[PDB]
Amino acid sequence: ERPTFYRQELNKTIWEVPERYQNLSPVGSGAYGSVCAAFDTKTGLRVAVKKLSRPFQSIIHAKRTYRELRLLKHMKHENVIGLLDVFTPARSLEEFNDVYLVTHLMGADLNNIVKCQKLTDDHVQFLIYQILRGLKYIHSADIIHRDLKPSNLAVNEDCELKILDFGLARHTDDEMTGYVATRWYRAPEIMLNWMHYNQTVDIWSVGCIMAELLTGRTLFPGTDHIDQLKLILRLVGTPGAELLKKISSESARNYIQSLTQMPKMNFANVFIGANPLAVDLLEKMLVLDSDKRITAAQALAHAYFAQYHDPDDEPVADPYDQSFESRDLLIDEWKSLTYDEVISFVPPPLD
Ligand SMILES: O=C(Nc1ccc2[nH]ccc2c1)c1cc(F)cc(N2CCOCC2)c1
Repeated sequence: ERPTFYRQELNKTIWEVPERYQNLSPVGSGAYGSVCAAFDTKTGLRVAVKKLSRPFQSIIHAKRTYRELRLLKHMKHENVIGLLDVFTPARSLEEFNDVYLVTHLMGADLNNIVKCQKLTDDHVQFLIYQILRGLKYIHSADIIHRDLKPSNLAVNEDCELKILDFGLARHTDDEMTGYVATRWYRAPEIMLNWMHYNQTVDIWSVGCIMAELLTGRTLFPGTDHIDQLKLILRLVGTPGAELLKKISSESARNYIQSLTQMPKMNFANVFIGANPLAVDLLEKMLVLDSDKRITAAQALAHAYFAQYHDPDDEPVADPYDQSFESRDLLIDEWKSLTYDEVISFVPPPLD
């Protein structure tokens, strides 16, 4: 029942994988892992194999590893990354030190789509529809992406889309600093730590992405946190008393009140020539008060998507138990939980 593994050194890294995976070829690497393209001879699929780097070197790392495996095993939706396989060459918990994750080989992301091709309004409709379809699904499980951006959206030749999270980087203060795409899609409340955030942080991101699909340009390309906030407030207007109240931070609240008050702009005069239905949806997503933003489920029933909307084919997720997130365990306990999840993995059906 345990497959045969073979060894191979690729870019100073040892890969021990089941024989089914052939033609391994380095594709990427970072702080959390190294990635190879391969051909899965069992399924006929081109796949990406990610070897996690030092998955159990600290408590934080071990919990992270467990978290990713739990999320990936849970997500089963056409518009979200699916786990094809997970394995370890280890024959026992005692020798368990490496975890490999397998998924469909991406190809293009939305970033190279928007930069390299012309998108009609029909393409924008279809692409955003699919992001929202996936978000309805993850949000139904109380899973928040928090880092939706074009580089995290995979798109095939037929314009079919999946949501993933590549973040092999640790998301430090420095990488959020300056003129960086890493921050341009982030909701203002998380960018500035205004308050406890909710799942409509992801809807803000969708609005930023949709705007960029329509114009071909970044909506809020700030040169730093403050410059970006000024771009935002210029479009959407400065907050009123009602939203200010909700900003828990006192200093953050005092800074906002130092700003000259600005009204919401006319979106038809920003997104010149866009479908009026697209403009209306943008106005409902790019709302400063996260309590008042449209949700994924509400947006799927918006008239902009009339061509694609099918309420019998917009499924929700099975319940996802996240109690582990509030739990403090030792490295070896997180490691043993992870090992159990590796061993118990069951592959999805073929077709
Ligand atoms: O995409 C992810 N992992 C990933 C990336 C590239 C890979 N190559 C081979 C395996 C592999 C795994 C990923 C990880 C997560 F922790 C959460 C989410 N989700 C996505 C859906 O929204 C919630 C966050 C996606």
